[PDB]
Amino acid sequence: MVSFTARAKSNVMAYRLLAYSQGDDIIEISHAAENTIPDYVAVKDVDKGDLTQVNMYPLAAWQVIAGSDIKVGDNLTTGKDGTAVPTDDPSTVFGYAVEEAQEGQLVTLVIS
Amino acid sequence: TQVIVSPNIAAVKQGGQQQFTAYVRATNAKDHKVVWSVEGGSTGTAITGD
Amino acid sequence: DEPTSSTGALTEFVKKMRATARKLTLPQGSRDWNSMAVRTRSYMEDLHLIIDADLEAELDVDVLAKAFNMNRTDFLGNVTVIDGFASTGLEAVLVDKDW
Amino acid sequence: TFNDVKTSLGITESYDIVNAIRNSQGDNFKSYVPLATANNVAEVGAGILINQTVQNDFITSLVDRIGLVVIRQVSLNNPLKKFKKGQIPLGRTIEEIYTDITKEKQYDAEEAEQKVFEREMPNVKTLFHERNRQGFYHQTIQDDSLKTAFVSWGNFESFVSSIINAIYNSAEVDEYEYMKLLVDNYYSKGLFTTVKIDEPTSSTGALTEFVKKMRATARKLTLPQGSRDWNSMAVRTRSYMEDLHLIIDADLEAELDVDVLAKAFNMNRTDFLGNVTVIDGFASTGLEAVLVDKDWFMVYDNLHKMETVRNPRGLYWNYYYHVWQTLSVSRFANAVAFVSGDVPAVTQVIVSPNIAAVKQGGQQQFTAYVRATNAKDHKVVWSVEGGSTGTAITGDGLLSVSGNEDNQLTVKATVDIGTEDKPKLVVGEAVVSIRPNNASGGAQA
Amino acid sequence: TFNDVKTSLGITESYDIVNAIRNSQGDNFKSYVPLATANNVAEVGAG
Amino acid sequence: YTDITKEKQYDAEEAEQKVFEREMPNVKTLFHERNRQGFYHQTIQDDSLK
Repeated sequence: MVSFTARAKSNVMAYRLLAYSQGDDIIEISHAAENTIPDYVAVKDVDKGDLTQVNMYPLAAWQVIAGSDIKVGDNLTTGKDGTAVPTDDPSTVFGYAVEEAQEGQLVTLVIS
Repeated sequence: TQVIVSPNIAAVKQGGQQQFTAYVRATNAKDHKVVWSVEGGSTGTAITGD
Repeated sequence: DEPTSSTGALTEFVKKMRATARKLTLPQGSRDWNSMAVRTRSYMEDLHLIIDADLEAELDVDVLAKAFNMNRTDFLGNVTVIDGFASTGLEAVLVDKDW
Repeated sequence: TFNDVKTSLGITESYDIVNAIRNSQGDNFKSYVPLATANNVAEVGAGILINQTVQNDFITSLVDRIGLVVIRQVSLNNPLKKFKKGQIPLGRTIEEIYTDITKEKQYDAEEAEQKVFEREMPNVKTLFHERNRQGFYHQTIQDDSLKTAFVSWGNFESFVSSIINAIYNSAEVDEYEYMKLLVDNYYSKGLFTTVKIDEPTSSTGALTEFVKKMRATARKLTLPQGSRDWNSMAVRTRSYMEDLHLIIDADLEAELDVDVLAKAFNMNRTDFLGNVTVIDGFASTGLEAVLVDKDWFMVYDNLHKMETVRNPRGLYWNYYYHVWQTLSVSRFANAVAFVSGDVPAVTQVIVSPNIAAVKQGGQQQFTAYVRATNAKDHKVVWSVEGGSTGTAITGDGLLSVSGNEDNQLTVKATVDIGTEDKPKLVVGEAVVSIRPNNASGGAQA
Repeated sequence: TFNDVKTSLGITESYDIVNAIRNSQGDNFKSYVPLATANNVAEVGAG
Repeated sequence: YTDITKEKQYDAEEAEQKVFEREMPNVKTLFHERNRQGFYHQTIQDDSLK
């Protein structure tokens, strides 16, 4: 994979959808805003001032926290706190569920 | 009566993953839906639905 | 539901014991009937029915399948007669000797 | 390491047993009152999953140690290991040969003046089996990492062998489900001789009819005269009563032994319904039970090797146990299904000789064997499909080859069932290889 | 001496078991899903 | 207790690159402590019993 250094700027939690921004000579990361398309997924807790890395790779699927109950095949978007939630507005869809998840459980997703 | 969880004891690396299997003791012949959940005092670390 | 409730309910309770004592002895084993959920397996000489005496003689008289096989060990387990369990609704425990 | 784990890990109590012994005022727990250490057995008598460490009572600084280590030796046999045949080291294909019976021919010393050298060909039907299963089992044992769980070489080497046994157990689990598939295979092919019943669990009496249709069938299979009625090749064969096996569900066999009172005191008989081999249910939707022969399973072994590897970097082994097997069934050797619910009226049309070398201008009598579930007569449309040279068959199955055919033709015996709106053309099929003759002719009379 | 011949000759397949295990999602063929060489046994395991 | 494993198909082509794959066995455990410690006693005052 291709790794690079990035700094959290707002208490990154594991399995949350992440977004990024241009900071002080470094890419800064945080939980993705509600109702959008995320760029990266957390797989480690990284606090507000903590420095970490990002492992680049065209992953087939992500495992993220379900922000609500999810049915197999549901199109997903970002929700509160960077969780993944069911939707129907194409422009905010970043992937879809291949398995059932209850709120708070991990849900595997396939990118689109 | 009893929900039984596969690999009740696990040692998992920080980049990895472990499969967990639910086993339901249903008296009636009904396929009851199992909700997976993870609790732990640090952050991240979620389970998929299956 | 309750064996003492009717004589037709005693026949159902014996059909649940003969069904269960066979699945516990299947040579290919079974995940079920077990708390650690491993594919384990009993013998028929290793099964043991721990039942109350009041329920036990009630079965030996009415269910004539049992009345012939009262002097055998292969219909059910080695029938261990006790004075009875203390929990509400518990009637019989079909169980292994390795239990 | 772990912490914070109580004895209640995964346990959803129905009632707390320790309040009940405490609050027992003439109740049914009152015999647990005189027990001295009752409150200790209730805490960790169900087993402990995680192994908390326990200080000693007298000297707190000492730690109470693990005493006996029990390694469970639970084995998982195949229920059908008694039906498996020998070993085949070399080759791949097995060939069955069954030579059928012939006719009677009245002694007549005047017809014997010319019918010396009469050429009656024997009625041999053959059947081929090949290797099917080819798979391996896989355990890694880290030897040096497991030396820390074991303080003695008795308990260490006993545990190593209990991982080899789990490989041996995993073979006879999958060999079961492979041999269980062959029943599900053969009925899906429509090669069982089905026996229609009502759903046995629907009522008593419907159970009692089902034990009639099994006890009647079992004596019909073990008739010494034999019959052409109970195998999917329709040769005349018998079975034995000790070699007849009733493969049945556990729930269904439970119903018969309690409700049908005749079968109750005939358990521990090997001859009332043959040897009842209780398994779990069949994957086929209707198949309730099956009588079957010992010679039904043509199950043979080809390869039992446990080849091993050692990783030096990982300090472990790999144990690779290969099981290669012929897993097929004999279309000889009487086999009867018992199928509830909706069945076709006719399940199979067995065409005798299913293989024929017939001369140009020659003839061959074919015979259909309509296996119907009901008691009804059914019309066999004989046909010749294939070929290019105007060969035709009669309405009773006498083939007549057209003298210059030179093309392989197959001979079908169609029994239409259902109605004319959905004609369910159950077709049996033979084949014919056309041999040249170099004969003259072209027209007759 | 034969040319093209099938393994299904007089076989009236009331259902196809290969498609039954393939299309299985817990409908009683769930015991054949972890079965490795299932297709090749059910192919020529009728003799 | 050592449980059972799964069957893998004989594929000689796939066998080129993964002879050194490792299967952790499905081994599980239980632990049984000493639950009961009791005595009970009777006197035998045997000179007066004579």
